[PDB]
Amino acid sequence: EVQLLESGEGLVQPGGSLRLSCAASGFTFKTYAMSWVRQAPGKGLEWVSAISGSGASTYYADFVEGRFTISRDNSKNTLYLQMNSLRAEDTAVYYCAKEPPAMVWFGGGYFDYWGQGTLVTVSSA
Amino acid sequence: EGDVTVILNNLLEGYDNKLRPDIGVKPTLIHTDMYVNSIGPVNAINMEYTIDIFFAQTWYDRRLKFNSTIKVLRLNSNMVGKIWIPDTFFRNSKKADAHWITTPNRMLRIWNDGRVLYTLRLTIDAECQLQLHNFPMDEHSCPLEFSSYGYPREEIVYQWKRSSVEVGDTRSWRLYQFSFVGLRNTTEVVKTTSGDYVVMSVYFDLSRRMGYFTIQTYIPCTLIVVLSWVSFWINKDAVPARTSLGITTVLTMTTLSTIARKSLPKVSYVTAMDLFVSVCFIFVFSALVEYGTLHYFVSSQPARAAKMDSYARIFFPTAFCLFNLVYWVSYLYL
Amino acid sequence: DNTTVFTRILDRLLDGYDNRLRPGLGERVTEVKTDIFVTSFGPVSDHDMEYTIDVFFRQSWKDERLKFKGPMTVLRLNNLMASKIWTPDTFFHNGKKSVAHNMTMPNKLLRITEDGTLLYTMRLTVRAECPMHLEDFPMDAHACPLKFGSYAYTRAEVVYEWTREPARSVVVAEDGSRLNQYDLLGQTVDSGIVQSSTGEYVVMTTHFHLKRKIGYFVIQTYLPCIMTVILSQVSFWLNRESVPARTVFGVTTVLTMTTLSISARNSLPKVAYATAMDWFIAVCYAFVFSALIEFATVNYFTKSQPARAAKIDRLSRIAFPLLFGIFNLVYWATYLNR
Amino acid sequence: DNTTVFTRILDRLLDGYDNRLRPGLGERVTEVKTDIFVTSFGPVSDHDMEYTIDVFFRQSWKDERLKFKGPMTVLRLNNLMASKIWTPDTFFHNGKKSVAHNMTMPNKLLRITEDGTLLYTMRLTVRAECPMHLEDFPMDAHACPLKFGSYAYTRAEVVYEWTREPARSVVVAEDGSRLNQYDLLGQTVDSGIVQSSTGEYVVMTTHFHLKRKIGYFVIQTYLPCIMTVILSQVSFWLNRESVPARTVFGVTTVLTMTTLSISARNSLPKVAYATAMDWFIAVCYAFVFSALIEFATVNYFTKSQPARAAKIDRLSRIAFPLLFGIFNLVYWATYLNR
Amino acid sequence: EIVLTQSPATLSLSPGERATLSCRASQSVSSYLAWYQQKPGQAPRLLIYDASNRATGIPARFSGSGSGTDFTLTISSLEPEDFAVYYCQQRSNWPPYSFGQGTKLEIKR
Amino acid sequence: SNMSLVKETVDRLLKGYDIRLRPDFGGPPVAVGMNIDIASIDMVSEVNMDYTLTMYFQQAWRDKRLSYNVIPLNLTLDNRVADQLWVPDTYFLNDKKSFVHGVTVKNRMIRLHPDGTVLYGLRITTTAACMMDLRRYPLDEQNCTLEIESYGYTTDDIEFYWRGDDNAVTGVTKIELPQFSIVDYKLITKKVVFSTGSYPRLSLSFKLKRNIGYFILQTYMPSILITILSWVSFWINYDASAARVALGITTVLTMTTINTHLRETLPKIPYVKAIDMYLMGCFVFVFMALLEYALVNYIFFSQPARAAAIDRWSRIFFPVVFSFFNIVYWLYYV
Amino acid sequence: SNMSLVKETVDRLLKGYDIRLRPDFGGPPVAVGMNIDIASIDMVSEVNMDYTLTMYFQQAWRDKRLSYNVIPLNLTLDNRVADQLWVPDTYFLNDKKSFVHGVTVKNRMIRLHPDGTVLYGLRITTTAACMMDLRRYPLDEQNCTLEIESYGYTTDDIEFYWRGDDNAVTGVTKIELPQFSIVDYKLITKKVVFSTGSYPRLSLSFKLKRNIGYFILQTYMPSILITILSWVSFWINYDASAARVALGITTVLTMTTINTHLRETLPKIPYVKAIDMYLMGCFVFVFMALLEYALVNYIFFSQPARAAAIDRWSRIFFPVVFSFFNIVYWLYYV
Ligand SMILES: *[C@@H]1O[C@H](CO)[C@@H](O)[C@H](O)[C@H]1NC(C)=O
Repeated sequence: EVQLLESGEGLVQPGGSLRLSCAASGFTFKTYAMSWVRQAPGKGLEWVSAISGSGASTYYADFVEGRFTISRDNSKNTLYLQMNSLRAEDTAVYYCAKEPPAMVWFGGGYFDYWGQGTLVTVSSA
Repeated sequence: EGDVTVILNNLLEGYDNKLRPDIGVKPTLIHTDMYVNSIGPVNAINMEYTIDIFFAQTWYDRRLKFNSTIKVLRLNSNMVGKIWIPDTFFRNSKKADAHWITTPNRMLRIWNDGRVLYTLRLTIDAECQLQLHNFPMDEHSCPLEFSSYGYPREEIVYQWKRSSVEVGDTRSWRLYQFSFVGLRNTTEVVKTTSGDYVVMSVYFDLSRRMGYFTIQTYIPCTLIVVLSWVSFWINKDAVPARTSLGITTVLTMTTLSTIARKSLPKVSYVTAMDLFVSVCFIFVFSALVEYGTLHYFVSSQPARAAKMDSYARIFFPTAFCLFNLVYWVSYLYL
Repeated sequence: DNTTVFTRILDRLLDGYDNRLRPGLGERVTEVKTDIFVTSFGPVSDHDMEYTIDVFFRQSWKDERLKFKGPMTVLRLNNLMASKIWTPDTFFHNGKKSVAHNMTMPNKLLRITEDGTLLYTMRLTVRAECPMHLEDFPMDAHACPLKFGSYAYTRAEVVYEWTREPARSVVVAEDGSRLNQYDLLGQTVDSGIVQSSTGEYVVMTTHFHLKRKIGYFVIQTYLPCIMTVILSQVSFWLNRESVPARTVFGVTTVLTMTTLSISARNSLPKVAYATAMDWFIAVCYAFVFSALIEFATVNYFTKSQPARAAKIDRLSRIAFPLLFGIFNLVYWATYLNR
Repeated sequence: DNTTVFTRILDRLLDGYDNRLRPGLGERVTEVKTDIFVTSFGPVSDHDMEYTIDVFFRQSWKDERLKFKGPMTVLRLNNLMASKIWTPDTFFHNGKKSVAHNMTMPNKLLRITEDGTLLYTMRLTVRAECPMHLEDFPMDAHACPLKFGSYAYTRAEVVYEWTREPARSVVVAEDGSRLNQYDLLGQTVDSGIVQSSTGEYVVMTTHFHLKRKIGYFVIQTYLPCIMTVILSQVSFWLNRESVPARTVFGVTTVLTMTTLSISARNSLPKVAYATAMDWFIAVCYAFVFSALIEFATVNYFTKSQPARAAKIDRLSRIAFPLLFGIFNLVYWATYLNR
Repeated sequence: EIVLTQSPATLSLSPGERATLSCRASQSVSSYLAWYQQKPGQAPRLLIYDASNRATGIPARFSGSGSGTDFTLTISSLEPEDFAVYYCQQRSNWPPYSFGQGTKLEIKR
Repeated sequence: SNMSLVKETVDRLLKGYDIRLRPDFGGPPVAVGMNIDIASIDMVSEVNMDYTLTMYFQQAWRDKRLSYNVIPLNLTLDNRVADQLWVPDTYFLNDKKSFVHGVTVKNRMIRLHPDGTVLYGLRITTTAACMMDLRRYPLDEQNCTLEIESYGYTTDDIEFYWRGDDNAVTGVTKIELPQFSIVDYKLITKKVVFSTGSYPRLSLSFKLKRNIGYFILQTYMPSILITILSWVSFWINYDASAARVALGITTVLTMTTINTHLRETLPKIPYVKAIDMYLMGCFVFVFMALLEYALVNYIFFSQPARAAAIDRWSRIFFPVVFSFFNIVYWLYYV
Repeated sequence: SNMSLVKETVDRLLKGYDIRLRPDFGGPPVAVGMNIDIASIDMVSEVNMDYTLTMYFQQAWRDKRLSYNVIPLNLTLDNRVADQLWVPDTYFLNDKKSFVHGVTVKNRMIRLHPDGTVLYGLRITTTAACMMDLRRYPLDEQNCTLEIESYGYTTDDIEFYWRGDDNAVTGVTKIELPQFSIVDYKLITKKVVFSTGSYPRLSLSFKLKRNIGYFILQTYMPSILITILSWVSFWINYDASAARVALGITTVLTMTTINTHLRETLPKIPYVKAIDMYLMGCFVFVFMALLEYALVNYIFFSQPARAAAIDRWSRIFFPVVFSFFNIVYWLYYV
């Protein structure tokens, strides 16, 4: 029943921008913390950013020096990630993953479910 | 409003904390743990020893199970008075206290299936009667007993967890004269005017260290008794010299004899230290009385006194050496 | 009608407030900034291996649930209010028996800023454990700590940090020292983690470094013992025919030595092992004993081997002071280099 | 149905009743009738200048707001209502730390008669301060007071008075005496006024008269001192030739007297001036020192004026004993007649 | 910071055998370690969370254990489809989340 | 379910329960029956004239307001429900300071029975005043008591008795005091009178005979042996002035040292006692030995024969008179 | 009636009273006037570095909210109303252990006045820390203070002043300490700043002068007289070697006894003091006298002519040098 559907796929020139959106359905959206995990071609999984289940608090990985920004809308049941000042090193499949609710951290430490992911290629070609 | 707030408000609705879980179905089974922070001073005078522990208890309360997505509620000491809590008490404690600074030092954690974990920090002045024979060569192993105060075996049963009682460093503990050797835990049923109660015990093996006592008592006393022996080797006409030497050794021995028992309760039996000190005092007494007798007999039987001087020279050291040998082998054997 | 505004603000503040839940339950790891002002470093009891300390414990954190807008920027609260909001449940790991002062009223303060930041100050006396290694007594230096942290909240829920640079977050008043047998050299602060069966917890530690004063023990134990040994040796310059004098002298010197040893050990706490003071006592007592037995040998060999008696008297006269001087040099050097 | 009427009386007894106002607040002065039953006169601590006393404290006053007309004549309230009505704020002026016993339940009782008269009995232990003037120790006698009264209500609002003829309002039980040092001779109740910085108050006083037992001090310090003086005398009663004997005799007598005095003082409280026993021990120690100096003079003058040596020996042998005897005669005569 | 290291970098085994994957952390991550399986061409799947608990619907052959800095995932009776890349993920303070480099579990012929 | 049945039963019983009325308010007096389990007896203080004891204090009355028959089980309720029931206002008339232990919870019990019986338990530590007469100390027997009484209710309302008659008090036989031994105890149920009216009363009493071995070894042997030392002087030739004087006066100094250290080590009873009398006797004996030597020394310079005669008769008599004094003292004080 | 009038008045006052708002919450600072009636100063302990005092503590302020005009008389309300009014947060910065007396009821006073003035009295016992400098003990004067500050407010809110100027403290001329004498007391008022903000402070300080007669007759005279006895050995003849050695070393032993017994007679101050200086001076004098005799004994046989002159020179030298030592000591320490 749970369904995370990433979108926003498209080419981007270096230094450009892109807005990924992950539509969620099948569960209460406002109780789960959602995160963005990216996998570069032929590499391992890497965590990008996370947002609280109410949208109040946002956390980003080190490699994203204030370039990305994560957001959500509990009315639309959608998770966003506006990316800016991109680079060729940012190419990867980006997954939205949901984290169970808990009284520790801002949710259990793991991702209970994952999306299928969308390829985001950055190249001027 | 919040999810956890609604869970808590629903849990506490229609809850009677006067009634134990399963008040009329089956006995409440409580698993117990201890983390011994330290074992404080053992004062044999009052027959008690201090111990600081983190005490944990776990049980199942079917009225505290919820059906949220959250798996565990992590709580302060705020709910402890709101839910039912076992009335565990320490049967052999002269006085115990919980800690309240800065905030009550309890912890509560309720699981999805109604399992409850409750932990609190305690300091206990447990009582144990020390059999002070062989002191200072005495070993002790005295307990910490706890049980429910009001629930007999048919309501509450205690059970030790796999690794329940654990000790910390043991290096910083305040055991002055003793040395923690090990611990054991036990279960029993004790009959009382109220009923049969499951009593849980933990034993702590404490071995005294001679140290203080050996130095202060044993060495000075031995050398004081040797002073009379050296007195024997002076002269027969040195009457003031021998008399003064004997009397001052008696005075020194009397001074020593008092502080041996200042570390002991007013027990009315004889300990190893008391036997040693009394034997030394008798040795000094006998040396001086021997000289007195010899000086008296110098006018009666000089031929006999000439033998007696060397006979005492021989006997006194030998008797004291045999006394040391038998004393030390027997007591160290025990 | 200018007080109704504040009373309504305070009344609304707690509206729908659950103090069983930490601030930032679903957003953050609650982060408490701590500071300690030691108003007086109380006495140290080596008998109990503990020390007392009186502090103004200041803990700050953020509570978005208590944001407010009004004429005032900082809002004063009373104990009846502070007992209704969530506060960190800090405890002292090695604490023995702490008292929170409440005369004439509870010595606590709670301030809230418009943005939800709280400052909770508390005046409280702490009796903490001071595990002491008294091997080098009375020349022993101790560094015993004050460790605090949260009960019931693991590092995944509440973490403590020093409000300023750690070294400047623990401040001792200039006239704070209430020590009469020690001297407070300074302190070191640190952070850490303690693993338990219930999880990992943050620990905030502070070590106060102490150095025992020696003058008292010198002037009331060491000098009397040294001078008793000197007397015992003074015995050697008398004449052998003064047998009663030499015997009474030696025996009364031994009696005085036992008196001194009893007094010294009765001063020290009852630790079952040897301290520098015990070593000095035993060696000096041995010197007195050996002088007495040497006199006994001299008296024996008089009337039968007068030449050897005089020879050994001269030899003891020459040797015993040299042995004692060498022992003093070695002992004082080895225990003062440390 | 009797239970119904009793419960209704209890419930209606507190209608419109405010416990913040003393009865007759605007019309009369509240009369409280006090009565003490001393259950045991606890120990008297000389060091702390205090004594302990267990009492059954009874107070009776009239409150019109508690009048009831029911089948019974008097009803015994519970402590919950005892805390709901007004009661006098009696306190002990010289108290140090007292306790209101509450094992197993608060040892209190409140009884209301139809007239509205209340009888409020408490059981409590008072540790009161008793100033000591130990000039005549151990021949001293003291009058330990026990003053009490209202803490807040001045002479114009609350007045205390004994329920019977004052002399027979403070009663001590036949076996209510826990005194080792002292003997309780009798009490002296009184009533007075005290002017504080807040007004004029009624103070109810009671002095317990005490006399210290002397036999222990006699047998423990006076006899040893006198006997040691007699030894200093038999020093003179001895041959002039035996120089080492007389020397050791005198010096060991001095050491014995030092031991006796040091032991004697330990028992005494830490007073600042000289007690009778301090006078006695000082004069005895003086006699011993004087005897040793006399022997020193005799030894100095022997072998050069042996006639003079013998003359002064006989003079001392006659002078010292009678001198000490007359000292004792005057000392005891003056100190055992106060 | 916390750095998860997975050894071996690869693990060649045949069906029906028993596998053991190790994730070792530089500092202690308490019990917060999870294991993920990513079959090539798909999205990851949660296997073990809190270092010991099996996720919902996971066959019982997946077992995990450990705590602190040393963790292990054991597969008993490798089925043919249990050949994929396995990741360990940690939740901590300094890096909020972090993944291991991954261990590729291939068929032995 | 059965849990709900018990809950409704307890809510009904507590509903409209007037805590201000005793069971059988207007009617026959409610009978309260007492059990005491002496957990321990602690320091018996001669100086303060009191002893401390820990006990499980139980009371059992019968309340019909609390009668239930819907279930056969005995309802042990959380101890905090005791604040909603009526319990008797029992109080110990001679306690100095007492408390209920409160770790991990207030150590009290409350149990209901279908026929209305209430079983009310407490764990109490009390310090009770003991009128102690230490004139014969240490050869003394003390009688320490504990009076139990009702503060407000009179004998027409509440009636006290012991449950099990003589088996009401238990655990007395297994107390182990380092300084005493309990030889007997009695249970007394009487009635008394105060300025308010008659009152029920119970009384538990103990008889403590002080152990004498410690006092013998620690006090009597030193004095006797130093007296013997003092005697040894008689067998030294009356020309040994220095020796005899040193021996005698150093025995005097030793006796003073013993007495002083005994003062410091023993309890501070500031009136005269048997131990004080014995020490004074021995001190006076040593003083007599010194005086008789002084007399002999003043004599032999005139009548050496008379000096020898005095020495011989002193040799004979001093031991005999000392032993006779001992026989008289030991017979009188035993 | 009058009682109804007062009751309605008090209800009106206490209805609408926010206990969290100070008088003139936004206005100028509330001025609090403080008296103190010193009742006693119990135990000035030098080992604990503290003193205890009981006092009646009063605070007066004007609260406009509590203003009434329907009646002329002052309202002395039951003390429990003080839990319903705003009272200042006054604390003693240097106290250790303190309490408000609570028998028969909490000893506190709350008196109102028509204009809105409030008088708030408390009876307190405070153990306050007083750092003592004992380098000159027992010839020293201590300076013990009581710092009264506000815990939360600053001078904008609260200002403290002694109500009555220099008569705000009374009863200080009746205190009779067992060992001291209050020579002077003083009142101060100032302001203190912490990391938390400025604060208003008040200070009451005393000056204590220790009493000397006890110390003289206890510790000083015996040491001087033992020194005199040590000198006496100069008078004795050269030949009396046993006499002189016995005298000298007995003086050494008795000086040691005095030192080691004053050890535990005096408070445990583990640093050095003037009494220590004096007793060490006497000890070294006695030691030097015994050394002098030893030198004379050695150097006699070889040259009595010089030995006799040395003995006479010692006879002259020791008294004058000891007098010089006494003079320098007494002037330097007075
Ligand atoms: C501490 O003092 C305050 C102020 O009166 C009081 O409310 C509180 O109950 C006191 N606490 C204790 C434990 O006495």
